[PDB]
Amino acid sequence: SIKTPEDIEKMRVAGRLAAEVLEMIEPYVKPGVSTGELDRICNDYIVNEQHAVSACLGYHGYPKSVCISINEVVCHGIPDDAKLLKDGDIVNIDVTVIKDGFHGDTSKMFIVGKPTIMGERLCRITQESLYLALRMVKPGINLREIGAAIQKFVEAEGFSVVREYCGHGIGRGFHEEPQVLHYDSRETNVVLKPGMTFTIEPMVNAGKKEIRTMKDGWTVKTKDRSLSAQYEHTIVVTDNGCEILTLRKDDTIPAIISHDE
Ligand SMILES: CCc1ccsc1-c1ccc(O)c(O)c1
Ligand SMILES: [Mn+2]
Ligand SMILES: [Mn+2]
Repeated sequence: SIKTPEDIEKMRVAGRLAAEVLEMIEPYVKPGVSTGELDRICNDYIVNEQHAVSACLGYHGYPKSVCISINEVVCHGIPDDAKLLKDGDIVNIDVTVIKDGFHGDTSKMFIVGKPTIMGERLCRITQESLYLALRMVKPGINLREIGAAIQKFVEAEGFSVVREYCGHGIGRGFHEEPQVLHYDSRETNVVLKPGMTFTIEPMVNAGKKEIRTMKDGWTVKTKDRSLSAQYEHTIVVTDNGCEILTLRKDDTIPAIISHDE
């Protein structure tokens, strides 16, 4: 629950490595590349260069090192050597690294080639829904307020939030308490405290919120075939706000968010 300064430092390291996988893979995300190849590149980098390990491989039996979800695929897309990226594709790459016992959990959207109207819009709105949630994190606030704020913002755009999946406490365990819902729920009642580490990872559907799992047991798609986007950051709650542990160079939000004067 409450991380020690030394545990937080390990989180900073693990968080940076996860972020750097996403920075590293960027130039490869182009038309013609396979999702299977992107997965190999990520894994080779995590293992051989970061001297770390993917938390995703073998987790609940997951066959790959990273999750790669395209378009109407909501989450848990399986990297496949035959799956080639096309122009106009929106693509999420979700990475979780373990280094020195601690987890770093992050994802971003890439748009392949020329962005379509919906693609640009959904990805922009999804990141912003994460950003506004990030700006709310500080001691004393309830997670319900944060969930409600994401949902309100997303829905005001005419989009929907996926219910089945949520952010989560993170540390030595991939998934720890608390659950971080991206919508208002009567069972959410968690007051944020300094030292808490968790993820915020809104999945946003252009259309309806309902999802469907494929016959592979893994691939989750929107039920109405609409586009779906996701961004994720791992954070630590500080005394006066939060620090984003998985911040990248392409992030347009500061690493340290303070509400003190
Ligand atoms: C793909 C690994 C996996 C299996 C069941 S849930 C899950 C997963 C994937 C990405 C995440 O960010 C996460 O918190 C969990
Ligand atoms: Mn993730
Ligand atoms: Mn996660």
